[PDB]
Amino acid sequence: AVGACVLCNSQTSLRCGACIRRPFLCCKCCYDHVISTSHKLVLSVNPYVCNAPGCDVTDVTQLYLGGMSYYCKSHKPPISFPLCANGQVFGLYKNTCVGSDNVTDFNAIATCDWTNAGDYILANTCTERLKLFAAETLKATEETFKLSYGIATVREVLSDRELHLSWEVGKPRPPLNRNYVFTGYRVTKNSKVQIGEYTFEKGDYGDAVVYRGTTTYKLNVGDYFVLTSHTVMPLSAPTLVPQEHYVRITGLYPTLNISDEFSSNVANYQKVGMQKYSTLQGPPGTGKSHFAIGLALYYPSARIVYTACSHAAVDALCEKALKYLPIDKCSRIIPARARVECFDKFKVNSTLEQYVFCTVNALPETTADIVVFDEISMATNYDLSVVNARLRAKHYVYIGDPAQLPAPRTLLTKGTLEPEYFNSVCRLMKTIGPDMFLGTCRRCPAEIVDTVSALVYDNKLKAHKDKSAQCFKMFYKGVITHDVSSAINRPQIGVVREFLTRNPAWRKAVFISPYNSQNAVASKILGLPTQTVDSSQGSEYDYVIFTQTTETAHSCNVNRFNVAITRAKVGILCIMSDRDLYDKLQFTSLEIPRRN
Amino acid sequence: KMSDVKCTSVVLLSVLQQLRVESSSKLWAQCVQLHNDILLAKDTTEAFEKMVSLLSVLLSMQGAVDINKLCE
Amino acid sequence: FSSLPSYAAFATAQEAYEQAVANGDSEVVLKKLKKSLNVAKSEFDRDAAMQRKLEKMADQAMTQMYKQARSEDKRAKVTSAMQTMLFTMLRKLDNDALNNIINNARDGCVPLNIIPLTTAAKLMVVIPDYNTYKNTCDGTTFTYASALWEIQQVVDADSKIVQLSEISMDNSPNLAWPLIVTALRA
Amino acid sequence: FSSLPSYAAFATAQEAYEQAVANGDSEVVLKKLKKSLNVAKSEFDRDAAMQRKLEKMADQAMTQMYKQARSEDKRAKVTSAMQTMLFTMLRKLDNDALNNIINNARDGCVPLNIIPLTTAAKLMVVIPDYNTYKNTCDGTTFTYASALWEIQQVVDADSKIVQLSEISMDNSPNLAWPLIVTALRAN
Amino acid sequence: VAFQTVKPGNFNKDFYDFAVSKGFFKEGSSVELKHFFFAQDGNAAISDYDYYRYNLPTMCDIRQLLFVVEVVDKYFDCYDGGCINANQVIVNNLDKSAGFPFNKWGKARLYYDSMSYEDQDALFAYTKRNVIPTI
RNA sequence: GCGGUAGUAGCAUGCUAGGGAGCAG
RNA sequence: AGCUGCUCCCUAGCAUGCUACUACCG
RNA sequence: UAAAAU
Ligand SMILES: [Zn+2]
Ligand SMILES: [Zn+2]
Ligand SMILES: [Zn+2]
Repeated sequence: AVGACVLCNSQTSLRCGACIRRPFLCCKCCYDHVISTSHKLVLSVNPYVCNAPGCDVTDVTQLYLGGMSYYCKSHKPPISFPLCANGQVFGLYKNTCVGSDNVTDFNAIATCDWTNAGDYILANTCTERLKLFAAETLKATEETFKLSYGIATVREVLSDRELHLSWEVGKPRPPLNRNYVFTGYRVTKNSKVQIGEYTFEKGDYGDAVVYRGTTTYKLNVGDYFVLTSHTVMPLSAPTLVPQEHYVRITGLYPTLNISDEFSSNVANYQKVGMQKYSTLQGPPGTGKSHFAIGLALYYPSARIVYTACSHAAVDALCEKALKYLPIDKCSRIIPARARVECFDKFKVNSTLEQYVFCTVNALPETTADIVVFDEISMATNYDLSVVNARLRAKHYVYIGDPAQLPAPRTLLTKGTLEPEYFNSVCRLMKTIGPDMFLGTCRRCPAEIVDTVSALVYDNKLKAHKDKSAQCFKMFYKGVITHDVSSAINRPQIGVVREFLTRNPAWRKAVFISPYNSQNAVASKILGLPTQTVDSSQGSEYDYVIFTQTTETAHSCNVNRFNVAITRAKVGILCIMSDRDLYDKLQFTSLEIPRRN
Repeated sequence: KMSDVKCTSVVLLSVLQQLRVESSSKLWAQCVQLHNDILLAKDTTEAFEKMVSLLSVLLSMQGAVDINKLCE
Repeated sequence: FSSLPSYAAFATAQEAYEQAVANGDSEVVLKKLKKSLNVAKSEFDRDAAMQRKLEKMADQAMTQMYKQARSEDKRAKVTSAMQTMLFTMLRKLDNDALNNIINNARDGCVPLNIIPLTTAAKLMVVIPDYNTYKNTCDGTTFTYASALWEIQQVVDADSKIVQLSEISMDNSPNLAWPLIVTALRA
Repeated sequence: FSSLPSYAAFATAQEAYEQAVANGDSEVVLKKLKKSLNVAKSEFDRDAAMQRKLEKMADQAMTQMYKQARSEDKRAKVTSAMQTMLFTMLRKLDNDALNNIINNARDGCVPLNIIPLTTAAKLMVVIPDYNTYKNTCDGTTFTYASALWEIQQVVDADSKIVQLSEISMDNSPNLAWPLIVTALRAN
Repeated sequence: VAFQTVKPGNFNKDFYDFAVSKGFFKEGSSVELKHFFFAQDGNAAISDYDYYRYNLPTMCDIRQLLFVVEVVDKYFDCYDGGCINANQVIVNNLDKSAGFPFNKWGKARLYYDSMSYEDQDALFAYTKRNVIPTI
């Protein structure tokens, strides 16, 4: 049970059991972490407590090894050794470890609670191994916090799936979302017995709530539901394989003249094969995706794997691939999960096909020629190491836009992240240079392009295609019918009704919402299939509808707004109360009785 | 000196084994036959001929990242 | 053993008896110095022995745990250490014949079959690109494994026969580059 | 080794000893209080050593009965297993023709070698080389042991399927070449 | 049908390098490496077992045998043996493969245990009047 | 001051059991 | 994945034997 | 308060 010092990679057998994640520490490093922190309990091949029954002095600095065993100050044998001695702590290979100076920031990491960007701002700039450990303890703290939510029980049954529930008084109630699952226990006297997994969702009124179940069990009244926790595996792969070069392209083989529509990018195609990996920054989904598939085409015999974090993202990508590829294609995507449905084409598990698509967390453990991560502007270094561990290939390509939407990383609530610090490759792009770049829109109406380039961009884009049928009724925000703090505004649909009918052909559009529950209620007084701004970022549409909640910080987020409005091809419309943005948007707003 | 090439043959054959090469009877049989003959070979040069003849087999597949090991 | 507490008592009794037998005093006084020193040896060995046993347990535990560790250590790394030892022995062995093909393979000259030795017998190698060919394919004789092979049936990845004479740097950017060469020894 | 009638006698004798020794009184005091470490501990030698062996012997008895129990457990397990093996083995053979040839015996005992020869339902043949194959199960059906066998499903050393077409004279140096042929009893 | 192979032995390098360093194995030396761990492919078991083709039905001369057997017997006068009771046998190393198909359960100790000191005696006294084929 | 019965620790022998490894047929 | 045979090393345990000093009786 | 696991 030995290892390497998380700071010196020296041999040791210690773990600061007081620190959450139990990381290996060299001697000197351990001495310093313990001398400067409330962290005191050190674990070795055995725990370190006084073995005389009753003594619970667990501040290691007080303890003494006796004959073979450990002892307090009092119950110590006549002969012994003091453990915490001579600026070190006794452990295996004590006389070999080197020690170093990364202890300060180390304790800073181990002691923060991820509440202020500073501990982040350091999390993204420490050493790689340290970065790993940081991500580990971050996700662990997230999980532990998740436990803090309350418990739910049943109060009375209404239908097969209509029900009235009872919450814990004085406890945080988590939201109704497809990303939550509850183990159901009913108790006889005796017989606290699990009944199955059950998700939830708000019905048509309170507190009638729908639920999807694992089995057809009959419901009762002495039932209750616990949100099911989760574990977190430790990681060991670096975030970025050391960057390299070569003198000549290897591994991959171009064609000849096939598909000139992808012309200029061949230049990038060569240098991609010429490096170990590289990045590409591009405004929304323009050359992005387009270029990826083009390269894939370029080297035919090249086994290629696409992957991202957002399900809808990999879905839009796989359909764009279907648009041009032999089939001869699969998206080995989701086992017994897929609470939201996705791919419709091929298997989920053979790993024979050359062009395999999937989601990161559901990836196998396989090899390939190249691999193209996507939407790095949303992922965390955690996931990057995950993919570098599960997979192993020659040339990697990461793509995204540091002006898009990052990981929610809900835990932070004080300040804001500079995009530069979302994760490693984010820095890499923002720091030295994106190595390869693309600067033109092939997907969006020119007018919204003008608006955005006037905003978050520095007026640095161009494209084609202009009109029409665009507006920004600055319709005051009606009642925030917020079920949970997740926002809903029914009188916002109170004017969608006026475009639920006035719509001549705007009947096949997609609706987009800042919040999930206002999106669900849009599915209620239905107009069309809708989605969330996050679940966007991957597809374009001719018409798109947009209503907003209040001017809350989450709502008025410029980046969310940008990535939302940048999903349309010919028609668009967005409805905020809007004190300022409608001054920045360039359309033709109207008034409630003025809708043609 | 010849001891060197003999021990080398032994190590190499062990490697081939570790690579699950015995899942094809013809290949594994040729390999074992070569290795045996090496261990009984009593000249200096015929040894090398059979040696490279064998090593080719390892060269076949792509399980052993050659460049990495060639880090000297 | 020395610094033990009971050794203090044994030392006191021994020194007291030393002074007594030095003064050459009575016999009735040593009746203690015997019934007070025998006990010292008694109350003393019954503790030097007891720590001694633990002192052997410590050994016969450490000497076991060590090998138990390095055991599973060595059964973790075979398909890794083995290869590097192999290539170490290779480099030390030093035979131009080998080094040739080894470098060639670092490059790409992977043979798709066993190298034969019969004066007849066929050979199938792979070539990635032009210079490889130029550094190797010279006329119709092939120099591989420091041996001379007669070039007979070039074919590119489209599985179509290609004219040997056509192979040159100018028109080369038009060929299914993984070229499969076949030949025979001298 | 704490709550004993000898321990209490020890404690009270020692208490009286401390009392009359701090008194430092008579020589009879010394006598009656040395008859304490000398008479009140013989019981404390016996019952505080004998009782230490009672535990040892009881516990070794317990562990040996544990080992015997686990032993006889394994016995039951293995005998169940072999009984199952027997009962499942026979459940693949009772064709009436076996019974028939039994009834043809003048006694009911027949040599083992001829049972499967005549009564098996499936034959497997192992072939080394091509010429040899030609001189036996060449074609799609053949005869053997006065019966007619039909070929179906042919595998190789690597246990991969192969069709009869590939089995030429000159394609043969392309196969794991000691083939397994499984044929069926044709009527 | 199954085929078994025989993997090659594993090499101990540092000791070899040591032995070299102190001047062994130089060309023309008296002693050199001749014993090794030969490997075997898949047609080993059967192609070995076939060697029984060298076994022939031979009728040995009977009259002279009837006397050479006497002489051989005389060679064994100074010993003694006979049946022994089950509780008296000695089995050094109780863990060897248990033949077929008992290797489908465990080694010998399992069997030598699950039987009484009479099961062995009953069985022994049973063979003294009946025949038991084996595998 | 000796002899017999109780302790201690040590030493010697051996016997059993258990475990590791090598050689010969 | 065997039948033996010899040999070394480690460990436990039992008993003996022996030693002595500590306790009871003669 | 936004994604989302043999
Ligand atoms: Zn700590
Ligand atoms: Zn350290
Ligand atoms: Zn204590």
